[PDB]
Amino acid sequence: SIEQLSINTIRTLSIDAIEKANSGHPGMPMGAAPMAYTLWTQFMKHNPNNPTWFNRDRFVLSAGHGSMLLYSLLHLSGYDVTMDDLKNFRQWGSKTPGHPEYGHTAGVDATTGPLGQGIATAVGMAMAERHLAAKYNRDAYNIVDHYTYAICGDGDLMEGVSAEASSLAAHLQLGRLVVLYDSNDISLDGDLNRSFSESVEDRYKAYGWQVIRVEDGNDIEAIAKAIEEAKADEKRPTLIEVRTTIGFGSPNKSGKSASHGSPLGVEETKLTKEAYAWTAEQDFHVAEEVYENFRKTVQDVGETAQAEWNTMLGEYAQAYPELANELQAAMNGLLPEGWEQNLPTYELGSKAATRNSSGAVINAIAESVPSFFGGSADLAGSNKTYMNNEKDFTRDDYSGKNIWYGVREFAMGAAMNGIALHGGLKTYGGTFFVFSDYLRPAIRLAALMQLPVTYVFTHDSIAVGEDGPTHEPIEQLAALRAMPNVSVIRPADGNESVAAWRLALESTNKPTALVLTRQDLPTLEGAKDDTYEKVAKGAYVVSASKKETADVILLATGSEVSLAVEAQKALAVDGVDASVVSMPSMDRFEAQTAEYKESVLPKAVTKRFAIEMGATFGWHRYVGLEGDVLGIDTFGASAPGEKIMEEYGFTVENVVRKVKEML
Amino acid sequence: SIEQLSINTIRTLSIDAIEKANSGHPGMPMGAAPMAYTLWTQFMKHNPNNPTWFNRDRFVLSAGHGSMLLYSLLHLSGYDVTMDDLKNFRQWGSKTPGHPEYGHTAGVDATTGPLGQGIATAVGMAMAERHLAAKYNRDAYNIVDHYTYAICGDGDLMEGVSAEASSLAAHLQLGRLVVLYDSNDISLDGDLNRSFSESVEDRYKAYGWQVIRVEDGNDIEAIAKAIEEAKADEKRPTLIEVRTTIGFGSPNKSGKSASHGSPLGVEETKLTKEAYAWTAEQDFHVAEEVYENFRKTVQDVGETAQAEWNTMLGEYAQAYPELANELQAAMNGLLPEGWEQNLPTYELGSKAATRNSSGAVINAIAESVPSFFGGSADLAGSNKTYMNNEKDFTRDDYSGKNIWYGVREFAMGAAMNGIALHGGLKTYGGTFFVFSDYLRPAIRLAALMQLPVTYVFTHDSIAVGEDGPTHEPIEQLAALRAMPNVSVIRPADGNESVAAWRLALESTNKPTALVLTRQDLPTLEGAKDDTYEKVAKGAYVVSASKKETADVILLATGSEVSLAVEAQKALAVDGVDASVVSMPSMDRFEAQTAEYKESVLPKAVTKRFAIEMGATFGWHRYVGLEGDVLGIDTFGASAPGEKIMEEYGFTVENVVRKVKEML
Ligand SMILES: [Cl-]
Ligand SMILES: [Mg+2]
Ligand SMILES: [Mg+2]
Repeated sequence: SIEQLSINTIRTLSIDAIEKANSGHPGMPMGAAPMAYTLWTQFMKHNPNNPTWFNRDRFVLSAGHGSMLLYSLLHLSGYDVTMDDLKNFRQWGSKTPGHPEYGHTAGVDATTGPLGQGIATAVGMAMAERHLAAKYNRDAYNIVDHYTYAICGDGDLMEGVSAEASSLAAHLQLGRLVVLYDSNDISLDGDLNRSFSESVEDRYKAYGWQVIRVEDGNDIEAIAKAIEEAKADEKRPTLIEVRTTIGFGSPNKSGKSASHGSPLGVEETKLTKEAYAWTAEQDFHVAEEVYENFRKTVQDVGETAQAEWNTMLGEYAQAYPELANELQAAMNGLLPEGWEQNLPTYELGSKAATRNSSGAVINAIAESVPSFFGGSADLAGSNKTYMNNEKDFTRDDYSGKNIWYGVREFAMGAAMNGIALHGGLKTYGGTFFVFSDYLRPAIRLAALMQLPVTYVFTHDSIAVGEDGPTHEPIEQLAALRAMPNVSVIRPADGNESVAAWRLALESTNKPTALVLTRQDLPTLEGAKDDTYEKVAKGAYVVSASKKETADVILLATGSEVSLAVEAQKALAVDGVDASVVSMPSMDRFEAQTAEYKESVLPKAVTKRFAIEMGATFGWHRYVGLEGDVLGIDTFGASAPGEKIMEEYGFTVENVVRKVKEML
Repeated sequence: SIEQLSINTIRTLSIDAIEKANSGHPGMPMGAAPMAYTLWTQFMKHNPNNPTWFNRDRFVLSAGHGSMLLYSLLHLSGYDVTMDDLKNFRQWGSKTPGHPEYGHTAGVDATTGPLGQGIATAVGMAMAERHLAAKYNRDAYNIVDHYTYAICGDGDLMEGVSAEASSLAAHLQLGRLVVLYDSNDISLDGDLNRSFSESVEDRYKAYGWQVIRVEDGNDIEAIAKAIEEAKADEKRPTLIEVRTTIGFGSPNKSGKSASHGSPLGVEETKLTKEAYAWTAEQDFHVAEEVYENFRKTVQDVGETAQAEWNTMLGEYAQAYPELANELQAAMNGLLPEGWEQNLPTYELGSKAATRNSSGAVINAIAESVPSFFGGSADLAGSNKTYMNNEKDFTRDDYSGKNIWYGVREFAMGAAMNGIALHGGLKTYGGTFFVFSDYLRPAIRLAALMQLPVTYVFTHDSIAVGEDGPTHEPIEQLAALRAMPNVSVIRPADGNESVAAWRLALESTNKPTALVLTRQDLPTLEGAKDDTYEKVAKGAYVVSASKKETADVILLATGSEVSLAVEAQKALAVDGVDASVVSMPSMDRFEAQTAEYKESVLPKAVTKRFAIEMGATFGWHRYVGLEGDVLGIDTFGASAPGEKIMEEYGFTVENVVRKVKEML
């Protein structure tokens, strides 16, 4: 009956916070408060005074809309989420935003809301945990050893991304992933049965998960049994279908979707509190006995767990000083001193496809940077992402560094977020640039969360050639350039692409999309010296005009810079004096100083011509009303890459003509 | 037998076309030839001489890299794909591009290539078939009565979109969808089991599909029985797992991912032709009897079938003339005369949220345009997409026009494509604008295929308020505006709204995204008269500068136009004379004459200020180097919408101030 009291406090806090905000989702906090309370207080190892503890159990509220459930538990458990925080649910500047936000609220492990992704993120977190354990754990010292938990709803399990991530998690046999499914026959919009009649249990057994059913979500002893069972089966990831009733306790709107997405309201709140034998007559009431219960079951237990872990760690250090030092540095995102010495250089006269350049870099990194971990969505041979002297990450060897994601772009993107969130690893994921659209929503969460993951997007243009328009990117550059807090770098040759990789690996608070070619690019002279400082500025002058004042500026990126440089000679002959600007990254250029920008794009020179095999959208920021751009505003074609390029106008002859045309 | 010879003509035609192109995917045509031959030859009714026949069985090559298999079949059975076309596989301008392209090659029902989507598009075609039968069907007369077939591979079933579509196809008990699964233990990059170990069969049963397995994929007999078996169970969809060996016949690369996506090579194709007992010495050899075998099994069968169907149609028109007439108009994409007569109007001084505005138009269209069919990804309540005077589309009533997609944005997008492809129906689908990201690859295929589907994207800005940054679009406008052949319309009020919908329904060759507000917008004096004509222009002067040439032009779209027109009056008080341009749609504006454009945005007026709650990316096309934009280049926040709007600078006083600063 104290557990019951605690459960009803969670319920009642949630409801009251939502009444006060006059916004929010009360229904599932009420249905799910029991299973959540049981997991949080009886199974999870976590320290409310140190939410950042490396070996804490991880937790993901995949069903984001139920955020008050998480906020309640955090507050009641002694995390730094106060009563005044709860009373500011969904308000400007809150620590209690409408959906959970990693980095903004103490104890929130991931940002959820977009449905399905929380589960896939958790799958990434569980990958990181076994990978780190294999790398770092030794005799006695189970230094990395924890579980990964999530709570989801019906929506989550309809989304393809959760389907992909579950297939994957089963294949890697991630036995410490445990997902609690709030199964209540209601969706965002009405009865589940309006969209949904599949057998979740049977699908998950088919993947290869353990599934365990709980008939009565209000039965704590049963949920507790299922989790015990979940945790003893280290072989399979486990799903626990917990049968609950949405808005439990609301007489009028319990059974209904009406209870899902808006405050139950003053009269119905009173009635609900009745139904709970909730006598407390002030809102936001929590009994001393309830705090005490959480202090006993969560705070004291996590405290002790953490203290022992720290003692183990100190012993681990003496017994394995260099190993423990490496781990320390990895947990802190520090790259080893001098790691970049390893990297390729491309000599004047060489030719390299930037996907190949990227592969050579990836191999030099795997050798010099112990925290590197990544793979491809089933395109390893085409993306060049494979670490040739590293093992595969598998159910049989969690220490392998090469991940085989299969044809699961979206789950890949979301797992990468989970890998980064965990800490202790630098990750990357490869697919064809044209398929970046498949994982777009995960990129956006990586941007929101400030996660420094790296995407290896190859086959970046119509130069892809025979595969045709469904495989040729056109608008993909603009679609990422417009997104807040993503860096997009499209290197113009081998050396720019080594600098690009350094910038991606060095990132701490934003994802980096590397945009790479299928086809060979000529090593540029203007790029060879101080490439890193050049690429770091985002745009620099790769080939100066003759006078301090150019007749025209050619701007180009990636594979079009070489083109721009030939055009430049061709124009010199005809008495036109061009400078060439290489712009491997618009976002980095934009962050530079008014004085630096002005030194690369002189305001008095209005004659500017951008060249890029992609949408023209975005280029007028640089070329203005009086400049022009050679880009591509239609889809591509199926033909040898160089034939499309010629037909689409990417030839010196055409650039010279279009340029002479506008001055 | 003549079957085996016909089957190996498919094989060799495919091999040699790839040899000659020196590019392509030999592996699957080799392994899948038997199964595809059996389906095409012994089950599908289709008339090579009329690929457009409304009641043919539809076919989707979801595993699009296997295009030579489809092209071989089309040629051999007498569709307008000639031998020379085959000899120009993957060549510039040819009718045989590397992945199938709808509208480019006779008898290709859908564009495929991006994996997984083919299946989800098939699901939509099957949804159209059934809906259309229930609407238009009658006694004796089976006007709409056909099947939907696809062929997919391992990759397709790892993709989340095929999971979502399959779940939904099961829910709807689309009994006339049969997917042939080329199951060969080889994915794109190596052994299937490096990434994949799930039970596909058990998963599909779990959803509610029928799974028939064919143990030996060379057994025409066994495959044929499976298909019969699929066609008497009109209760659920069927998945037939056909076990094949990729690159069957190849000695050094059969069974290996090596046969997947490169030409066999000149001497390895020698050995393979050896293994088929293929003796011909010229390259693209088709023996006379093979042609005839196809003429008997496909052409003759197809013509008789179409003739019989044509007569039944004759009887139908005599027996239900007004109905028959309706069907005819639908199949020809014709909107009824005066359909737009009951279209809502908003009087000066009124208010309307464009999602409600849109809701009103949707209901008015369901009344007056009988080919309408659409729904929401579980957000009918919030998107306002529901037709309140229409029934729901269900396994028990396909006459229902209201579709319930569930939480499956991607599958809904691809299904809509399948619906538009079928013919007979005008579709739309709704979700939060922030989640357009989820169905992006399907929007791209819609743009590619020139399908006039309509997206209802509501909740378009940080005005969404409390739900927070994961739910507040920023970059979604730019991301769509950059893509070729998509129209994007962001109505500035209720009237601009109604016009947008008309332009959308009137579309015939491009998807239209409607970008709609959760919050009320004030009806605009300048938009009130000739709304349709103004919006059709893309951008127009919504309230004039007092004077010949303005001091400044204010550009705005959607919910920002009113802020702009208010800025314009505060600016007037202060001595600055501004005109206000509403741009509901940048793409429509760009298509206007140079002279129309000059009238809205005179090249003389260089002081131009853009205002929009979304990335600033792209605006410089209009405001140039000398102008400015007030937009949002960070993520949003969790707070009342009003409050986020003020904090992010969207107030009269801040607009007036930033304009003065650029004067
Ligand atoms: Cl749900
Ligand atoms: Mg639910
Ligand atoms: Mg395969």
